[PDB]
Amino acid sequence: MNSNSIQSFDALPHNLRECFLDMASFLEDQRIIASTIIDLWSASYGKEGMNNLQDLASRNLLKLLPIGRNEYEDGFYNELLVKQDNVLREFAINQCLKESSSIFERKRLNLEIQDNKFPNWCLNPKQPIVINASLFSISTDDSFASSWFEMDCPNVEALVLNISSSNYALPNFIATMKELKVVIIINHGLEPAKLTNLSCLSSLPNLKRIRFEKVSISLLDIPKLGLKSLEKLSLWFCHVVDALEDVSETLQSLQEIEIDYCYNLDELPYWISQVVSLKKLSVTNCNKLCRVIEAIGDLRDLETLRLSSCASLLELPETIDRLDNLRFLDVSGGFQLKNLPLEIGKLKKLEKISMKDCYRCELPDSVKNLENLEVKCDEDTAFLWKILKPEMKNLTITEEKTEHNLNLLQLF
Amino acid sequence: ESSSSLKGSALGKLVVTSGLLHSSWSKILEIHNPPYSNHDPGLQVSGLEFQIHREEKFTLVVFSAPPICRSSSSDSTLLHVKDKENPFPFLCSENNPSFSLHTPAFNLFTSASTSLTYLKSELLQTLKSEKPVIITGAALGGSVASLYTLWLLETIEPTLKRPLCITFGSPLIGDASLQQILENSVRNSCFLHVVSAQTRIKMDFFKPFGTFLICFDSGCVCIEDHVAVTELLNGVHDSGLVDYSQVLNRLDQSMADSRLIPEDVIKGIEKRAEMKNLRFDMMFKKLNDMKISMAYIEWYKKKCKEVKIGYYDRFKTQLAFPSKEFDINIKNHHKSELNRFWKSVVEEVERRPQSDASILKRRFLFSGNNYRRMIEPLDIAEYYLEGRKEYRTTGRSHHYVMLEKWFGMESILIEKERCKKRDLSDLLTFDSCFWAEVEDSLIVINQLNTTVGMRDDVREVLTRKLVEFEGYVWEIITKREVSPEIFLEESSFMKWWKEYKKIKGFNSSYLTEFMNTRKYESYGKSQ
Amino acid sequence: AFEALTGINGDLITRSWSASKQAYLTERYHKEEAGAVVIFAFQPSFSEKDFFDPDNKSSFGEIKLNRVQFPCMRKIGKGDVATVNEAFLKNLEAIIDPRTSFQASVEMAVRSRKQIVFTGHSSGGATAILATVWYLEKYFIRNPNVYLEPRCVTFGAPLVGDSIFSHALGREKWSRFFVNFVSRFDIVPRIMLARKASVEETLPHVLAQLDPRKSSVQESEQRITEFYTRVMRDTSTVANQAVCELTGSAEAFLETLSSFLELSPYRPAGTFVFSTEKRLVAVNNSDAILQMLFYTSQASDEQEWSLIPFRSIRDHHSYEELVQSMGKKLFNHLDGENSIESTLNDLGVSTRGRQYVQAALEEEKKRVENQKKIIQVIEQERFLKKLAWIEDEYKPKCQAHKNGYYDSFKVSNEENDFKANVKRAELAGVFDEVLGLMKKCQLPDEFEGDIDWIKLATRYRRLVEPLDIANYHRHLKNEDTGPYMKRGRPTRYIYAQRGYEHYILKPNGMIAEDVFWNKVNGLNLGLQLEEIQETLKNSGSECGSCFWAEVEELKGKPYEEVEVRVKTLEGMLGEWITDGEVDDKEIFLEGSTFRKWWITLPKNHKSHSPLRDYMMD
Repeated sequence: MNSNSIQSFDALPHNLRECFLDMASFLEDQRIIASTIIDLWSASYGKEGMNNLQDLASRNLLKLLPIGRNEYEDGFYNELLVKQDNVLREFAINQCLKESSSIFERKRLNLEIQDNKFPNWCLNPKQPIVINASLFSISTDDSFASSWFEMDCPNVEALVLNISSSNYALPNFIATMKELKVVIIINHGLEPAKLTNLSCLSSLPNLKRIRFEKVSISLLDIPKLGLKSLEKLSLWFCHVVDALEDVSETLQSLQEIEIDYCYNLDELPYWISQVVSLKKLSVTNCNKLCRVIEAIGDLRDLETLRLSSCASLLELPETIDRLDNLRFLDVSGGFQLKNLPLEIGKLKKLEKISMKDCYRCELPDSVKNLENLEVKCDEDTAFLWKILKPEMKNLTITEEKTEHNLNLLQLF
Repeated sequence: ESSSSLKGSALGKLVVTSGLLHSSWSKILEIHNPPYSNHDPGLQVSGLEFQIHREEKFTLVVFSAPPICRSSSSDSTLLHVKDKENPFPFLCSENNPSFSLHTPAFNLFTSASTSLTYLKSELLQTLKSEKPVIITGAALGGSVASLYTLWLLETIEPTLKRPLCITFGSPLIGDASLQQILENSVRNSCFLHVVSAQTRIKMDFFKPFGTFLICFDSGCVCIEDHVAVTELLNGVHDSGLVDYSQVLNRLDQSMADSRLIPEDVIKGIEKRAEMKNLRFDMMFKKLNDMKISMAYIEWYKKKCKEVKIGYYDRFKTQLAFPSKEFDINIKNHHKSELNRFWKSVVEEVERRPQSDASILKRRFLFSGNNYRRMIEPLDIAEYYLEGRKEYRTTGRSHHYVMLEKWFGMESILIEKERCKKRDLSDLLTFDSCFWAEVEDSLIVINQLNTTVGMRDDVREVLTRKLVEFEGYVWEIITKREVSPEIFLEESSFMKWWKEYKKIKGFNSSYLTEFMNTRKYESYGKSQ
Repeated sequence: AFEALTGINGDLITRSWSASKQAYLTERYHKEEAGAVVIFAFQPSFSEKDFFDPDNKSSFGEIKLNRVQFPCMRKIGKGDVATVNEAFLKNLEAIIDPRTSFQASVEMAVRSRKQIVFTGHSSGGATAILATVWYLEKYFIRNPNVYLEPRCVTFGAPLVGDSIFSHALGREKWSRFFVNFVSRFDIVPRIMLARKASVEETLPHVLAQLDPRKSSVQESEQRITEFYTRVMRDTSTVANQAVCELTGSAEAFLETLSSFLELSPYRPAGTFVFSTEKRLVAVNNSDAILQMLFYTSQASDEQEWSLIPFRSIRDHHSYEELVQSMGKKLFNHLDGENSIESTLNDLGVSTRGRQYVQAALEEEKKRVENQKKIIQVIEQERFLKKLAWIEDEYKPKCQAHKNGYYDSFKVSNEENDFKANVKRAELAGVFDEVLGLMKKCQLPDEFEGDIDWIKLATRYRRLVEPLDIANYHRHLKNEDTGPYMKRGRPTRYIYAQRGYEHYILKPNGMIAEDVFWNKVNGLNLGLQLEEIQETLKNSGSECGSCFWAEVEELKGKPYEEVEVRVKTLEGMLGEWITDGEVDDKEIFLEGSTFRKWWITLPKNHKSHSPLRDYMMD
């Protein structure tokens, strides 16, 4: 192949070529929401993952494509796509293959099951079957019937389940992955994949991130799973079904919730408002959400509230005025948002409001009280703030103009 | 110093130096103070009195009525668009299907519609001839004259001259619904209600419309803003006869004083005036964003052709079974924004045309026509997913209908040539209800196959609707008026054709030859 | 200080008034050499024929200027020409007629580099105004020099031009040359604000009363009082309409009223200097001057009202006093002082009159503010970049694909094509906003003459009009709303074209249409001139930016249908390339629609074509 595939790999620092090798757990021409890769990298590499993603980009080992404002600085990565050339990805798959001639000793194990034909190692007689892998990915197709084998996976820190089925039962050997830090489940099928056996996750003492894509789940039932060490929950393009026993100290570590493109979500489950430890709540592109329960005011430690590109969200809960720790309010994309909360000015820690297309939003009198405030918006939306400014202490109006490209077409 | 207060006093002066007030009022005086009288015993002898004055450079019409009951004559007649007693069906709207008129004035208009219907045609001709028409009346006479003017405002083209109705101490005429219909409307600009500053009107049900000349001893103010007129004239029914001869005299003096109008009121007019101006400007700049949204939709459509389903079907499919993010943005960002925008455009320009000569100017009319042909199919896809029926005759959003009517009217006057060998890949189907026809025929085919116990008579109607659709399809192909994209494998039209082939029979069908031989694969392509 | 504003110095003022007086005795005009100053003073007339022409059917004696010999007296983008008093104009025409010495005397003063002055009293002043612009059109706009600037000085002149006239003097930067002295009550500056039919009964008498060489046989009170009353009533009407129309406000009842109003079109042109016993008040803003024309001629008590029509006649002869008392008067510049209140109080203007005059002046400040806003947007990098991307990135890459950016845009294959279309729409929005403001006259008069603006628009037009033509045709809009050159073309592009043509051509006194038809005739197409002009209707061989549209209208039609248009297009392509209108790196490419249509043309044509070397086949 190219003189800068082999060579830019052979020069790579340790961490970067390990990341490159992680890329082999994704499918051919997968459209990866960067959030996925950041979550995966989080356990091993902490906060340096976007740095690593950009590093791999700049040496042409992967491609990055923004599909929105992409203010990655805030910690949001739902607005960046990652693509990798299938030649680089096949190279990586074979590097993972050549790291160990024994599939049981391999660090990265990429398992593939078509027409329910399990590979021979999965059917081996001398149980127990124990794998050594740290990164474990499993790709199943749309005829897959979820008739799993039994094995132990003591070392797995990251699990990528690539699923194409209408129905999918998580395998019970997940419950052996005591070291698991990240679980990524993406459905490539036409129909939302209805997951079952999510309880295999219930007792994983190190499980810090979960991300579901284009699956069907009971958002309401998520706290019944315990998930006592979970720090982030992400749901993308997922169908929600309404609805087992409540549990004591549910989601006591939960710190960030991201919900995107959940097209039949019509009300926030009440339990989200009751997660006292929650720092960040992002709901975007949920086009049937008309209202947000006022119980969200109960979220004391909230610092970021993102209710964004929700086509149907006409007003905000007034009780946002109790979010004493709120730094950042993002309602950009609210073409129909009509008013900000009446007492928004009560908040003494609010540093930034983003409202880039809320050109029908009226501004409450209380905003004058807010000081040292940055407002990110468009020029039209900027009009009312330009009038308020002289009355206000150190208001900064940052006018954002849109960058037009065809990148969202990748998600077609 | 407010541009509104300045404009109000300057406009009042303009009206006064007009001589329109002296003309109108002197004629009104003649009704009860006849200029020529004869004393022949022979020639001398409740209802409506009226007189036509066909002057040289205008035609003036005076209406007069018996003096009004004061303590409780509020009465209200309700007029619904589907009511046949309604003389003003054209006034009704989708947001305003009904309104109410003060009943004495209304009945006085109706009684006299006879013998004054004839008048209506002449006046319209007179206007058509570019000759002004004033219609005027004091008190309930003004109320009736206003109803008559409204009766003459059935058709409002920016190019037809319009009557002017001038009133003197009249009571109110319409309710809040009539007000909403008339606001900021060319019709609204046809009425000048001269009132005294000391006059008060009870306004709990009847509401002001049109422009008001509010007269003081120092001079008058022309007020167009109806909440200001409410502010200045609402009291508790404190009417007093005002000799308007005396008011006209004192206006004539003009030797006006400071503070005729309270500051807060002026401020309100100015505020609302400036919001309105900014809204107008915003519509103009936001058109550019809407064109950009159209450009995203162009790329959606090309991709949908490449994948061989077509945009309409992809939109329909993806709306029923969401699985990709781009489509959700197409629908909830761009199509949604486009719909709010163009609805608002139509609703505005049928109130206030955009130029002397046009309801919609070319940028709006032309890109509105493109928007119609491009995006009405998506609204049709939604409509049929919802299980609704008969989209053309029962389901079209009004704004699409107006954009079609207006573009057709102007198209009559446009020199154009369609080249018979142009590639039509990018043609926007002229009949933007075409997909509604496809979906209706699909429905009838299902009814034929799935309905048992169906009577013979119905089946024949169904079958001929079937052959009708076939003829419509063949004519639009013949006339090169459909996008070639209807022929994509996964489209609803090809579905229709597959189902229909099985049902249809034994007849000349240029369509079936065309399909069977695959010449549809060459439709719209050349060299 | 005074000379700073006006460019005249009291010595010239007094000499001009003297020469004006002398022009009464002379027929039509008097010349007066005072060292290096040459004064032309024009004879007043006091017949009604000299204000309201007998053959002129209109209500105010107005006529449109001829666009060919007064090519600057118009709105450039819009095209509409200035209107003037026909009688005054005919007077000027009789004077410049070669059977008089006027033109030879002017040419002789020009060669000698003397200062030329045009003065008059009363209607001679009117003639002077017109004479000035004639001079501005024949000598100044050609080869302008400080030596060659004229000076126009009038005393009690009637109004002459309409709002376009004033606009044009503004845009050419010529209005500095005009100083019009008006005593506060003189009627003459007001007369032409009245409808012919309002004063025709009493005009001859009061004109005779105004004639200092008069019998004054009948000294009639009612006639003078009548005349004054009608004049001021019509004047109030015009002023009120102006107040109503100043802001570009929604004007709906006013529109309604228009059917019953008939208002004079004349507007103040040049600087006006109002004179009272105390003050000399200079004023540039025309709207404010009009309001003042009404409000400085009012009365406070009834007795005054009886008196004023008469002072209104006498003050027409207050100009000796004025010339003699200049040092005894308090001079100020209305337009420039932060408080006009006492200035206008000393002129009898009511408080409301102040607010009207004030609003007029504020309207000019807002036109200036709008200019600064446009300039900042045009200056911004993000705006600039879009042109640059189209210019440095889109076009080179599209040339590499070997079809050029016109066809590349039309075959809208790549993301770059989409970015090109988006830039094209965003730019259209920016220039449609500028055009919005120009259409409503909410930019300063100088704007369309501003060279930086002309250059930016010309770059934008040359670069992006091709893309809007591509957009029109790629999606078959020509098949919906016709050919682009008739109902498609954005007005922003016509404004830009006209601005550029005017800037390039006014130094040599030709108009673009005539340049075009001369080039066409020089092509030797050999058809009859009217027939060629009808074959070339709505051609867009008139503009380079419009070239693709001509190709899209011609391509694929039988050569003999379109031979004239093909040859005209070929014939002007050479200079189009020379001037930068059309890009020789784009059109001749194998991909180009033009090249591919051209090789389709018959062989003889090709052999005889100017373009044969450029394209093979």
